[PDB]
Amino acid sequence: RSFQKKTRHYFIAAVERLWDYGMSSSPHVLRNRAQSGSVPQFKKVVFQEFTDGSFTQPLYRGELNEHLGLLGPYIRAEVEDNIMVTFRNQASRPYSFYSSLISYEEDQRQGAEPRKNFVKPNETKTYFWKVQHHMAPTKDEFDCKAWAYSSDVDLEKDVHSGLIGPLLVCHTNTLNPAHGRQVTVQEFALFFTIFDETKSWYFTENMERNCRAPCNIQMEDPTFKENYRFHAINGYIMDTLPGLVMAQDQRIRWYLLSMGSNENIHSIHFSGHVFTVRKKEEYKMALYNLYPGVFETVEMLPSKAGIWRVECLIGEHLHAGMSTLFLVYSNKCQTPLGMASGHIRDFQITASGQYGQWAPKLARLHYSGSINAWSTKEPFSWIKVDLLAPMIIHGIKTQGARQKFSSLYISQFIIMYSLDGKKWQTYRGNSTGTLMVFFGNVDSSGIKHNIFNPPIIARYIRLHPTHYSIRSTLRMELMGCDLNSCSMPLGMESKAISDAQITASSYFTNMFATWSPSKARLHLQGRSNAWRPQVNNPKEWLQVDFQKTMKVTGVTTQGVKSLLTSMYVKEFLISSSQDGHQWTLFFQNGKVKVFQGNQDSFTPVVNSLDPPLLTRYLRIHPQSWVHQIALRMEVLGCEAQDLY
Amino acid sequence: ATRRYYLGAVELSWDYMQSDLGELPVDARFPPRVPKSFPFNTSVVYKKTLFVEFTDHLFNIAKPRPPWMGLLGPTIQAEVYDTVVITLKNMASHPVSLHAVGVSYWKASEGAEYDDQTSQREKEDDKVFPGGSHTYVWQVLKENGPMASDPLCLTYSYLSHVDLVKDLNSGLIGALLVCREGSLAKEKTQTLHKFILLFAVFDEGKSWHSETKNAASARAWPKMHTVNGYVNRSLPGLIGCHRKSVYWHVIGMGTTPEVHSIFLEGHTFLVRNHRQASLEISPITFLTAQTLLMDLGQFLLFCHISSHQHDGMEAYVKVDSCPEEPQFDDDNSPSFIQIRSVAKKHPKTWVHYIAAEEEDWDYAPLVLAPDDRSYKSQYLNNGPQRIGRKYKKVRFMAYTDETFKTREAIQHESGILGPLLYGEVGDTLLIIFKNQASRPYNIYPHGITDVRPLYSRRLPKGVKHLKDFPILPGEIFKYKWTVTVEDGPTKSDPRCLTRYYSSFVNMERDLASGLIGPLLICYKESVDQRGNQIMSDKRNVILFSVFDENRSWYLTENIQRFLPNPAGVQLEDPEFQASNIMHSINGYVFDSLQLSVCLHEVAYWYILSIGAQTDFLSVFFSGYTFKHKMVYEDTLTLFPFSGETVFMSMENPGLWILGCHNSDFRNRGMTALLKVSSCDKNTGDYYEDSYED
Ligand SMILES: *[C@@H]1O[C@H](CO)[C@@H](O[C@@H]2O[C@H](CO)[C@@H](O[C@@H]3O[C@H](CO[C@H]4O[C@H](CO[C@H]5O[C@H](CO)[C@@H](O)[C@H](O)[C@@H]5O)[C@@H](O)[C@H](O)[C@@H]4O)[C@@H](O)[C@H](O[C@@H]4O[C@H](CO)[C@@H](O)[C@H](O)[C@@H]4O[C@H]4O[C@H](CO)[C@@H](O)[C@H](O)[C@@H]4O)[C@@H]3O)[C@H](O)[C@H]2NC(C)=O)[C@H](O)[C@H]1NC(C)=O
Ligand SMILES: *[C@@H]1O[C@H](CO)[C@@H](O[C@@H]2O[C@H](CO)[C@@H](O[C@@H]3O[C@H](CO[C@H]4O[C@H](CO)[C@@H](O)[C@H](O)[C@@H]4O)[C@@H](O)[C@H](O)[C@@H]3O)[C@H](O)[C@H]2NC(C)=O)[C@H](O)[C@H]1NC(C)=O
Ligand SMILES: *[C@@H]1O[C@H](CO)[C@@H](O[C@@H]2O[C@H](CO)[C@@H](O)[C@H](O)[C@H]2NC(C)=O)[C@H](O)[C@H]1NC(C)=O
Ligand SMILES: [Ca+2]
Ligand SMILES: [Ca+2]
Ligand SMILES: [Ca+2]
Ligand SMILES: [Cu+2]
Ligand SMILES: [Cu+2]
Repeated sequence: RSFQKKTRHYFIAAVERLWDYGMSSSPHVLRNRAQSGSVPQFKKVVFQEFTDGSFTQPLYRGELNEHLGLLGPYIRAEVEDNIMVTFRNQASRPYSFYSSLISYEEDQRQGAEPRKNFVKPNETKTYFWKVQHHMAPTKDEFDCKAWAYSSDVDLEKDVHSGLIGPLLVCHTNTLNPAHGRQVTVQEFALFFTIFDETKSWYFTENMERNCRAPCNIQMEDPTFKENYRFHAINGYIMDTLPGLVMAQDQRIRWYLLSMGSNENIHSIHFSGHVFTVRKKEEYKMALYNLYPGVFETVEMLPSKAGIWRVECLIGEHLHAGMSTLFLVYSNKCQTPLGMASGHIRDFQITASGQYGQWAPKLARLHYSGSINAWSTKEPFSWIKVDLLAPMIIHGIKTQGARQKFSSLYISQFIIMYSLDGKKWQTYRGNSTGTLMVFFGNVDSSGIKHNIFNPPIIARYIRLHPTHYSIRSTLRMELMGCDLNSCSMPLGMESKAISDAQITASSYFTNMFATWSPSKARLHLQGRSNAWRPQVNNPKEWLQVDFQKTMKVTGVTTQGVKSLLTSMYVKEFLISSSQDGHQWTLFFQNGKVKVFQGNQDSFTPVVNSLDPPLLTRYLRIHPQSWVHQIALRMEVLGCEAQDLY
Repeated sequence: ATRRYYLGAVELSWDYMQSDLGELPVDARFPPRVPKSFPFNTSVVYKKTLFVEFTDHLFNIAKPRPPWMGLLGPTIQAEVYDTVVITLKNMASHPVSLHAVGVSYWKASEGAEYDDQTSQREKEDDKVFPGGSHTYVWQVLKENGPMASDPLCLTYSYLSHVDLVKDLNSGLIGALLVCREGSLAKEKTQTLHKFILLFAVFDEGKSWHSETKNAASARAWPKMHTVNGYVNRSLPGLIGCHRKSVYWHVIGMGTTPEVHSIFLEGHTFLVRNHRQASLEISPITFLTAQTLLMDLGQFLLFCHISSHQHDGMEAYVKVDSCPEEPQFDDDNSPSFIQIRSVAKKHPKTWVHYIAAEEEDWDYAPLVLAPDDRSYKSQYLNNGPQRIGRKYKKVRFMAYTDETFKTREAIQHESGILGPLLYGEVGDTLLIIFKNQASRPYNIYPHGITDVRPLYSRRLPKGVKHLKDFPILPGEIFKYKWTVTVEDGPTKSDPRCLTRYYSSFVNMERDLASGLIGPLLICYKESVDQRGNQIMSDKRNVILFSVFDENRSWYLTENIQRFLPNPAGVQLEDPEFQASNIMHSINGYVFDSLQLSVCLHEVAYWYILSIGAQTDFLSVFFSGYTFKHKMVYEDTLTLFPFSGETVFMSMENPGLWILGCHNSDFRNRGMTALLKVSSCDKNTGDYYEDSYED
């Protein structure tokens, strides 16, 4: 006796918490007199989920639910089956769970509403209905509905101090059978509104931090009126909203269940982005005036990346918060951060122990007898990295090294990240668990190419060996693609750029030798592979009839190493033009910027570009050669408007 | 091509000017009057700055472009694909930008200044400055087109996003449209009916300089309410044809929750594919629509609400002869021989020996509670300067014995409302109506169009439209309500749009007192139903309302009775005022009705609201809470724009005790709530056909 025919249970409760925002404050007494300092905190209450052991274990979540705002948990559920919502109190005022679909409630001289009203705190209770169709998605798509839940004790008083739930549904064969819900596309719920407080929790809440600020008339009316008014989606006044990891070119669906008082009719906008909707057809829009209590879901799509926003175009409630940026990426790049190639300098790193010269300054193929990697010991080790800034990470790679006979690797690690060390996230991911347990290798040269996606962001990435072979240790070159989805190869190496587009000055040709620019690309090899001018002057130049304009995030350089006398290029300059007649040197912090690069030839090196140049034509001139003036190379950029 | 526009921002001053009329077109004009300079009894003016025209650079400065506009920033129509280009020259003091809202960008367009990792020359045109003229760019995307289900042209606009607030209010916006491929094809040769309304709330008293301490500059004080930028009936342009229709392009705007509704003293509007006539419009929306324009003359397109009228928003729209280019009781029910099923099509006219008399009404009979209960008691229980509970008002009755018939009697399961009245399309109504009250009142239907007192299309000697006048002193008048299709349901709408009627002795006031009723409208011809004797079928009606007795012609006749002291009572203060403002919700307050809905009782609720203004949330919360279908099925929801309406299918498979959602601040525990039942047993029908009657 063991099969299955549809049903879903969800563990959830209503706890209280602390609420604020901000990310820019003032020092102990950086102004000995008096200025800022404070931090408006609040005692609201939302919905949490787990298993049964109340607190300790395992009231927990996080990850793709970052954006969850105060909001309870995404209580999904296909159709026809049954919603099992077990609920436990966890605070003052006996609140109560509820949704318009608490339907199919027995009846028999009782009261399915005059009785199930409120539940005294401490005490717990469950609700459990059937997924009738007279409440769900229709033949006219938009695969999942958008219902809603919140307490029906006072009806509002509740609602204000947080405590709000987005119950959606979908239809039959639609949601990742077992462990998961949908994914065919991505789902996000943004609850717009206007929090007023006072008309909310009560006592202590409205009593945290007291006195009277600059230019006051009275209290309980002319006091800090619109101050206690939070204008935000999921409660993130000002562009504070978290979890919006997009996905350029992946159909998306938003659930915008608004609600509030009678002013909350926020006409939402999606910073440069249209979309569709249904109500018996493909009616399309670019705005939506969620009426307090509405719900409607919508289906859009990001054609391009970068960071954008969303906000109640109602000048006021906007110019007062309510607005957020949704960082979208270009799954098409996942370029290596360069932990093998120089770039990432030994500088950036750290762990907790060198455990024998084996250390952070070593990682990924670096070969040298037996001092070619990092290593550790028994302790609950850990290694961290600092990209020098924040970036997106499509994933990492991993290896090992053998010491004499016996070999060393790792078998399972957990990843932690953040953007200042101060904060720290124990990365979950798709698969269940209070954390994402990954998988190592099992020998030197493993290469367990894992892959966050849910892609991650931060500046700092840590790795914590949970299991290993005799001795923890590793190498790596984790890769990402960065903030505004850029930094990826452009022709040159991929040979995706006609060697007729690369013109240039001196092009010494010979009876064997033939260094025509046509052969001047990174890693490239072959006969007379690289570029060499007629004769090595301190000026010269190489051209790239880019054709279509472009946004350049930087350039990589090299140098061949021919017949017992290799040669690179140390110093140099770069131009820029809008055709082969006008040029604009790249000055920096002041006059020209002497670009420093190459200390050898058996490797490539790259220059940043604080202020990204962007032209349909690029020239380059070297300065401090070596033996001669050879050069092989490629650039770095990401498409952008043209024919203008 | 892929057409390129050149926009400016010339800081000019606004008129809101008078005259209106016409102007005499093609070869020899003369805009009206020209009486010289001195005080033209003055016309206040403010100074703003709005996007503009220009073919390259030029100087210019003055009045409006194409009469019906001027203000409204330059309209930008476009096909799909063929990309558009701009180039704004900030010939103004405001640094303002230009947005887009509804298309492709590149960061080279979303005029903003927020944390968007990108740096200058990405945030360059994302915010210009004085004298500086910067160029703009964006494309028309396939992902941006219509929906083969959407009209051919989407109402969209733009503006300078550098802080909406202290911007918009000066004139930062224009019209933006996108439509199905090769479209410069038929617009460039036929439809001179490319008109675009622009309902706006210019708060010109927020955008230019400050002071406040009650002689060269320019500003005065506060609020506005306009359209395309005009007011008090003014605003030139706006002219449609006869047999042909028109297409409306609207654009909300007010930089604040301040809403604004709007009918057409002359029509019904077409959005989606639903008759709605009201343009339920929000603080910033892009609603398109149209109008099969029968009739002729001029109609007061205007904002219908509260204090938005004298403040403007009203604007005339004319029509004209267009050219033509062709190539204890109960026991009765008879019976004889059944003719199987019996067809017999076409319409028939309804009869209604109905009238309107006086009577005192009360919103009881429920629990009491003095002193303490300072809420659920300031009303139902009277005091030294309170009367509540019962007031003397006047409704509509079907009357059972006047000199001209009857056919009535009624349950309380439908309050003060007026005896409902179906209306099949084509069908016609005969409402033999007669006063029987003190002050003469009237009765007109708000949803129909052909309302001429049968026998003759004339009018009480001197007069214009029965509404505004034809009061009846205790007289008796015969009415005829004929029903075209224009007056009723499309396809996309569930057949049976709710509606209503009432007096127009003035155009509103009487009402409050008590005169009101529903008036459905529907259509079909497949297989109907009915009943017999005192048994109906479509009695599912509900309507919430704000009845301010403080305005009913019977405040004195009411008071001098129910009030202790004669008339010693106070004049009028927030005190008792609000203590004499009971809230109907079908005229009953807090609790009553509880209705008779059964189990699986497939329901069909016809609902609406009246009284005072303010959108409204409203729902069912019972032994199922309940959902319904306004096309799609919907949650704790129902947002009717007051003095407006929509019905709703409510298949009832729920239960009992239905908190009937008013879901709105004070309104909730002030009075509304209500409940619903959950019966069982009693039913009949017949196997395969019709028979029970
Ligand atoms: C972590 O979580 C994330 C999400 O939370 C999970 O990642 C997601 O995984 C699913 C796979 O289960 C991915 O969905 C895939 O979608 C592609 C669509 O590719 C086409 O279209 C792309 C744009 O979408 C449009 O076009 C679609 C047309 O197919 C249309 O439906 C849609 O509405 C859009 O309009 C475009 O970028 C592509 O270039 C391409 O044109 C689909 O192909 C995937 O697989 C299908 O599978 C069936 C059956 O196997 C095949 O018959 C189809 O042809 C598809 O191809 C696949 O199968 C063939 C063999 O059958 C195989 O050879 C081929 O390689 C394909 O695998 C799939 O449905 C979704 O995109 C991911 N989300 C992300 C991040 O993008 C992770 O699973 C989870 N785990 C991890 C890794 O952490
Ligand atoms: C559009 O039409 C509106 C229709 O009313 C115009 O309103 C008129 O506005 C003018 C000034 O703009 C008012 O003129 C003043 O009227 C008062 C009389 O009423 C006032 O005083 C009483 C005294 O108790 C007070 O209770 C009222 O609230 C008023 O404040 C005179 O005493 C003044 O001398 C002055 O003439 C008109 O009264 C007002 N009409 C009304 C409503 O009676 C509006 O100005 C027009 N604007 C546009 C768009 O052109
Ligand atoms: C009854 O309710 C009380 C609170 O009203 C609960 O008390 C909490 O108990 C948990 C452990 O079960 C503690 O972690 C909290 O600190 C307690 N809250 C406080 C300070 O009151 C109690 O658990 C409930 N059950 C009973 C009867 O013990
Ligand atoms: Ca720009
Ligand atoms: Ca910007
Ligand atoms: Ca009236
Ligand atoms: Cu707002
Ligand atoms: Cu209005």
